[PDB]
Amino acid sequence: MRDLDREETYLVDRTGLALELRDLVGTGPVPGEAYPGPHAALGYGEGQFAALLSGLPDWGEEGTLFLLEGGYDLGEAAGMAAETGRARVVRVGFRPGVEVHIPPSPLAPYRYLRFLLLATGREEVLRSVDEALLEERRRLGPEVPVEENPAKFLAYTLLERLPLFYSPLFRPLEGAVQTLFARVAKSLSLTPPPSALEFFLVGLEARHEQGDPLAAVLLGPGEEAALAKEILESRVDALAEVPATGANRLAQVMALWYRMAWTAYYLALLYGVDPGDHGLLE
Amino acid sequence: MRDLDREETYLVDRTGLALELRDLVGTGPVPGEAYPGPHAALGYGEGQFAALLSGLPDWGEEGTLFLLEGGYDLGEAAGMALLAGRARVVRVGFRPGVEVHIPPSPLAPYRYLRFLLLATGREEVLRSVDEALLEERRRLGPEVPVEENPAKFLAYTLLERLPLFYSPLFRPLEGAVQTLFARVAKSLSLTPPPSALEFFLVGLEGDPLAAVLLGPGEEAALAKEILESRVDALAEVPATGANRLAQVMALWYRMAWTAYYLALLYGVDPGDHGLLERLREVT
Repeated sequence: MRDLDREETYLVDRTGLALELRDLVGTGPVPGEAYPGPHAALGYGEGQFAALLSGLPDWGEEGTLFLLEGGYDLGEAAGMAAETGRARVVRVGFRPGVEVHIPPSPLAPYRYLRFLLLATGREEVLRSVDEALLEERRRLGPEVPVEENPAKFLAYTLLERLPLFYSPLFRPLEGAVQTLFARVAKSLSLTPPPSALEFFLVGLEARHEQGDPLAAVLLGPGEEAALAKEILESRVDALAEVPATGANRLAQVMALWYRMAWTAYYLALLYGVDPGDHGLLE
Repeated sequence: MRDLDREETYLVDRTGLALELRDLVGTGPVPGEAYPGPHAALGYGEGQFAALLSGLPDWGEEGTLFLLEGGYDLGEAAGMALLAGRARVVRVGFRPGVEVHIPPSPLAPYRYLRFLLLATGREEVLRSVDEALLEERRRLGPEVPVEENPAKFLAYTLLERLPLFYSPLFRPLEGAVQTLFARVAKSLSLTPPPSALEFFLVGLEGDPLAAVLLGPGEEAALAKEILESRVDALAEVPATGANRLAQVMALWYRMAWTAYYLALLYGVDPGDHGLLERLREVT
């Protein structure tokens, strides 16, 4: 078993993802003008989660339509995105043809959301998000020992286990985290279907042993999180309750996301694999 | 290993889900009036998948708003009703206070959808769905041997494996099928995230995985090339039907049957038999 408190363990991080994670807040493009409303947003790859979290309509025939064509969108036909009426189309993505450029990164979702909140007059919400992530990073860096580092601690829980992520406060966070663990930790993880509690209650009855390798990760607060624990504690090998820091829903979602990003990073180190992306052309 | 072609293997099906699966087409409430348009639908639990399949908007200021209260909404349903403007609210679900009743059932999604199509003037679309399911049904019944029954055959492939469902033609289908396998087969399965293909490439290297590609599409073919070398077993499920909506429901129906047979292979009752009663009460 690798030791997250020993320098040697970090040599596999050849692209310095640890640094990017630390400096994430305040990075990414900023709106250089006031886009005409109404505002709409449709995202692909690294821009989908942000588009959803924003709560904006996914289309429009007037005002501004932000097409977040993000990286890691293999086969999602983002370029296919055709009737837009008199709406101004603003392309934000990694491709050379975009109007606002954002290079591909597992952390890009933060940047897309940041750009979007700023373009829709939600700088205040953005402040609470940045505030929440900054308070989180205090305990997440590699210089913070396992006992005081929740991401390192959680990584040891997920080591050699099958993570099951559930985030009642906002279901799509589940997919975003599953994506983080695949892309960064290069590991398999699961998310429940829309009828999650139902899934937890009867999905492990055929073979109770299916729960032996499971690590249920309950992300955030809510009655459903409580009911989920009541159902899963006695049906799975391990269960973690992750607090959602932040003064509001979006801040809480992003704080959970950011902590899981740090967790995926440490899990990659525990498996001794590079947390970074593969070169796609070499 | 239990044999799906031996009669005693079905004794555990106490509530007779095989019969319900067989008679599904044509069951469920029928609208008794011409609901004034425009139409909108918001679904929960057993009604969510159907709401999404209909393609109807999730909210309306005028006309009729169909609230598909299929469970687990923890009071939200009532809230939206309150929030609902000049739109007429029509509650469809299992609680005694609803306007249109649809009792709990793993197969209720079909019944909710049927109601919505009939309520929004889409009788012909419904006919294509029913036609597809009736065609599917011909080779899925218990009397159809394994060598000729796709659901029985697939069940054996999923036995003691962790199925991974991917449905490019309509991503929400994966979640609905994952639900069928938990409620009917009482078994665990998973779905890929929004960026599915990227996931297959880096995240796949518990029981061995069984990739189940649901339906046609270019992304399905790409998915196959990627998963082929990365998973223990891979199945391509063809979708019966003359249009996308019919194909989705046909896939869903064949998976319900598959989940049914998988439960029998594990020797557990595929029916609900009171396991969800308590849960519905506290949610």
